[PDB]
Amino acid sequence: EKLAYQQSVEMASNYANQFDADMKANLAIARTISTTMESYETADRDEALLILENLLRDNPHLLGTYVAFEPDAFDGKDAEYTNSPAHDGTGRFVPYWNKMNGTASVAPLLHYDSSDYYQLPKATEKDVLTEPYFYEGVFMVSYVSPIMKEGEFAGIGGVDVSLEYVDEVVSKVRTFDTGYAFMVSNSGVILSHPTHKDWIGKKDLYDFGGEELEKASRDIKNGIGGHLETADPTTGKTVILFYEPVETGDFAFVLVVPKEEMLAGVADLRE
Ligand SMILES: [K+]
Repeated sequence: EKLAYQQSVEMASNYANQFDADMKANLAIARTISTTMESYETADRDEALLILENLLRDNPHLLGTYVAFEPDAFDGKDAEYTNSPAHDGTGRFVPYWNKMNGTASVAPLLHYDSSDYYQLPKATEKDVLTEPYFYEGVFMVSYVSPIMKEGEFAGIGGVDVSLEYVDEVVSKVRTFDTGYAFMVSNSGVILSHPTHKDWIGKKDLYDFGGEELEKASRDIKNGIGGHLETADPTTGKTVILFYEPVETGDFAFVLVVPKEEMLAGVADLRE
C-alpha cells in the first residue's frame, strides 16, 4: 500500500484547486471588464483607459489589463484616433495597460488580428483562458472575454498573467525529500519549473521524451487527472507524476514524487 498513492493524489488535487481560486478570480475580472463594456454607452476612450489603468494598479498580480475593439466597434471614431497615444495606424481602440518592464505604461496591442487572445474569442464568441504564449518578449497567459453587443461581437476585454509569476509561486511547493511540482497548460506546455527555467514555455510533455507521457497529455487535454511512472529527464530515477486538472482553463497541476521516497514512506509504517 498504496495508500501512499492515495495520499499524493489528495494533495495534487488540493493544490490544483488552490490555483483554481486564483485563476477563477482573474477571469471574473475580465468577464466583468467586458460585461461592463457591453453596457458602456458613453464610449469615452479616456474613461476606459482610466478603468483599465486603475484595475491594473489595484491588482498587483496582474501583468496587464486591456480592451480591444473591432473596426469602429467602440465609438465609431476610429479614423480620428489614428496614431494618437495608445493607438496604432488603425486608430482602433486597443489599449493595453501593462507592467511589462517594471514601468506601468499603456500601449496599443500587437497582432490582435492573428493572436489567440483575440481570434479565439472572436471565433468562439465565448470566454477563453488562452494557451501560454510568448507575446513580444514575455511568456504570459490571457484571460479574455468577448464583448457581445446585442448578439454581435464588438471585441474583447482581458487581463494577463506572466509565467514568471506562475513559476515563482509553483516552484515554492515541495514534497518528500527530492520531490517538487509544476503547472502545465492544457496542451501540456511547461509553465513552471524549480530547476530548469529554460523549459518554461519552451517545452511540453512531448519533449520530456517518453510515450506514457503522451498518454497523460491526453488525460490533461481532457481535464482528466491521473498518474504515471517515468524516469526523471536529468537523471534516470523513476518518479511518479500526479497531475490533477486546474478546473478553469483545464490546465494541470503535476506533483513529482520520487518512486523511492514512497517506498521510504511505506517503510515508516511498520510498528
Ligand atoms: K500582425
